[PDB]
Amino acid sequence: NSVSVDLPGSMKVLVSKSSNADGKYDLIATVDALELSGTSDKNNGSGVLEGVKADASKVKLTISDDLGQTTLEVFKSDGSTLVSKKVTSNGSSTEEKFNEKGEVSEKIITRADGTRLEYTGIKSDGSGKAKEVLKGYVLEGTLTAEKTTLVVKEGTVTLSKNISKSGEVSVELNDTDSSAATKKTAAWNSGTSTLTITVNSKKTKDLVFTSSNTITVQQYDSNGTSLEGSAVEITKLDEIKNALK
Repeated sequence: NSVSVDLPGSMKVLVSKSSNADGKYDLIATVDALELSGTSDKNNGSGVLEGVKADASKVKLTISDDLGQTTLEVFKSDGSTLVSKKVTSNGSSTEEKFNEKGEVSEKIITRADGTRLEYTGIKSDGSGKAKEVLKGYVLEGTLTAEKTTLVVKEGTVTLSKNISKSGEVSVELNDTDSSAATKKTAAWNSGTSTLTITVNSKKTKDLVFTSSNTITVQQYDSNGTSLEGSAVEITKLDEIKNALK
């Protein structure tokens, strides 16, 4: 006898239609094969639900007061050793795995558009390996405490896409080419999230890193001043490499 409330993270809670003698609301949810249950001071679906798997593993679902965030935790049978945690809100999900001593070892962030950041072998200094999964291609790189750095190399050029803890993007380019005729340099404009590449004192192309997690490339005219045509949305890693030739 309930009202169903849809929740972040592809879950559903049933909140009792009315409250008990203590004024509390019963909550029921199903996750995988498990019915979780709980009680709440609120009537909207928020609160905490708990369940025990057939093997005695402990699961807890916490729904924020405004329904904007859910946290799904899987524990061992003691209910204290965390195995997995999945937090979903504002259109993204973060799924973590934890080591036997309690610390995050793996993290997957799925953005509202389905692109992902996959972090593997996270260490105590906050370092690890990083992958950005975009529409059509994947960027590989490293994680540190300060940033995620995705790297594409072509010839003597290294392009580095840096993502802050907040998710702020900046991009840099370095070329080890000693020839001034051919060495690439680049300037970053954070206003438009645009890296402008220059060769031999003329601009050659703009690489835009969109708030929509895509990359576009636009060429300059021979004059090195006017952009010509229109920006091309990259759909394969080979196109990024081409932009760095």
